Amino acid sequence: APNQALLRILKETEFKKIKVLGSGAFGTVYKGLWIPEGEKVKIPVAIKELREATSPKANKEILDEAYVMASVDNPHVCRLLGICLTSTVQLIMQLMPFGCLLDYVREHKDNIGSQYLLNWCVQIAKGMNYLEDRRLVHRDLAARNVLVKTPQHVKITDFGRAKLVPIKWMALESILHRIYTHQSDVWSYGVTVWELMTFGSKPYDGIPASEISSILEKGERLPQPPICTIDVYMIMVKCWMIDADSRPKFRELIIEFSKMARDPQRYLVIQGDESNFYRALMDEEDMDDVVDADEYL
Ligand SMILES: O=C(Nc1cccc(Oc2ccc(Nc3ncnc4ccn(CCOCCO)c34)cc2Cl)c1)NC1CCCCC1
Repeated sequence: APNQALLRILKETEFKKIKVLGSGAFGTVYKGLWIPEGEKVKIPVAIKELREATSPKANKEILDEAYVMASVDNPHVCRLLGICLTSTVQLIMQLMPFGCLLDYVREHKDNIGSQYLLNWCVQIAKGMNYLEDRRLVHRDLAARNVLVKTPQHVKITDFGRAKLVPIKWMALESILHRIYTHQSDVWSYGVTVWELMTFGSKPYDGIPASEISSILEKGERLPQPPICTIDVYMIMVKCWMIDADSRPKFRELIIEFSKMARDPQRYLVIQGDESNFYRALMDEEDMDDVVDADEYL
């Protein structure tokens, strides 16, 4: 019953980190180029440099986690290309050339049609469903954690620890009791959808973060986006039910949004219905022999 995922273990001098992209709970993400030695190719990558393990046991478990990442294989979830076994271990993935979905929707709010919005809702759901099938809880699904490979193709990234705060994305039970499950991921998925449908509005803006639990327990939720019919909005609301087992399963969300993506005009009302990150690749870097990690592998 074998697992023949290939783990590449690479020296860091085969990479040039161009710039920092961001930081999170487990360390720092760079934009870089993989230039495998004795070749004529520069491959666009992201490199996450993990902070130092605080104990021998936790250092070991970085490798268990990398074991899990290298076996993740779905078109809508990021895929480990390799690691560098420096004292602080580096994770190498393919660069998604359009950056994160949150920035993409904000910039292009006048040029995104119902078809694209609904499709992304589908693909993200396919990615979460895959992660559920693998028993992996994401814990931080939000639009900033969805990446745009092409406008027609998005991936979930930065999923949580395999073996175990964004308050305004968290299920009620996660806020109160620190319970994270696939059904709490469904809650966050609903918020991610709301972000997309508002072209990147900040959820519960103005409401302090320390009032969120109280607001939720009292029955308040994110308001209907202007472009949403009550049909799409009801799917969101169902993800935000206090009873976790009453929420849609991701596999149901794949179906619902796929149905809607047949007649997107029925479901989203956008006028004239019928990347800053990309441009930085065009400008802020040497671009001679660049080639996708698709072509090379
Ligand atoms: O660390 C993990 N898990 C984990 C799981 C998956 C990925 C992952 O690493 C990455 C995460 C995010 C990104 N980013 C991007 N990738 C690609 N193209 C772009 C373009 C803009 N970005 C930046 C915007 O990305 C949005 C997210 O910030 C990109 C890159 C990498 Cl390599 C770490 N588990 C630890 C648990 C505790 C013990 C140690 C392991």
